[PDB]
Amino acid sequence: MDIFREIASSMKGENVFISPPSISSVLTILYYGANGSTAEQLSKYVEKEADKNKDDISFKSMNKVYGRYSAVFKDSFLRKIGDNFQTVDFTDSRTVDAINKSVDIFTEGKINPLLDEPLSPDTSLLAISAVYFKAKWLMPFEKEFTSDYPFYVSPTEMVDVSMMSMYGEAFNHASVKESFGNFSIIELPYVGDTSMVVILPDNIDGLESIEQNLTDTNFKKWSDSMDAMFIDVHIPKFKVTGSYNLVDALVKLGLTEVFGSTGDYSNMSNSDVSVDAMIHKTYIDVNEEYTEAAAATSAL
Amino acid sequence: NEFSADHPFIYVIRHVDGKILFVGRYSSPTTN
Repeated sequence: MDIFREIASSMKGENVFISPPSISSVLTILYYGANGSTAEQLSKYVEKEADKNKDDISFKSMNKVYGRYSAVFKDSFLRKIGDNFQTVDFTDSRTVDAINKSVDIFTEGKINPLLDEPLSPDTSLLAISAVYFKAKWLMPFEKEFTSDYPFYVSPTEMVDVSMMSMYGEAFNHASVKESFGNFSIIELPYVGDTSMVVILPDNIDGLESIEQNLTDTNFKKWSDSMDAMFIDVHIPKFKVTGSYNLVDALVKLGLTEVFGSTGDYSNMSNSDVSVDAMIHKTYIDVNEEYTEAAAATSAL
Repeated sequence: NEFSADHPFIYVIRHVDGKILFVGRYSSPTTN
């Protein structure tokens, strides 16, 4: 959650949507190749779990690491990344359009241009993770109730929006009461094994102190305290897209010797490889029938 | 007994009792 905390912290007042696994996916790649301080300093985010090309009902992931066509890599590192490595010419124009296409196809055309400006001719390597998710609500919102409800962008700024609603149902609710504000937390399950846990501050403006306290411990804690309750639900059907550069965030989180020349990726290549940017683009779409989400990140 | 998400909120997609698949903040409608 800390990376989210960080990203969300920088762009206060703006929609944000990230995918911790996708991000951790590449950081793990980098880890396998990292050595010295870079390694341990990056170990804090290592998880071989979602760092693969798996799938669990409605979520599918994919890993790909492209190396400089001229560099020579380590066998051991290559052993871990396994079936997800290729040597490409970065100065090659087509290359960029090759990658984007791969991510494009894979994410149902949701995250198309993963890479923007032509890929710098000096980039040593490019680690990538893509993820796709789409599942239907176990309890499809009543289409015959989706009306316009006012939304508080701020206590003053009012903006109508489509509000999905459903009554007469029971959901796992909970009314946490913490020193940093009070909120309600509910669970809208999707068919399968995944759900959406929404955290709604009780006051129309207490989200900040809450978010800056969102930790995996807390979240887990508050989630457990949830019990089957009867609540009428009103959640906005939205659809947003994101584009973030996690270099800033990650550095503040402690990853100082990870980006730039100080980066020690010795266990990856005899050459002097480096990565200067972490791109993360995302997509989500929530409506009264299903939820489609997807994201992709690359360490340029 | 009413959960009305008509103001900034946090949402998280996840595996029943597993890892967090996603996590975002809904601040503005952004008519996409």
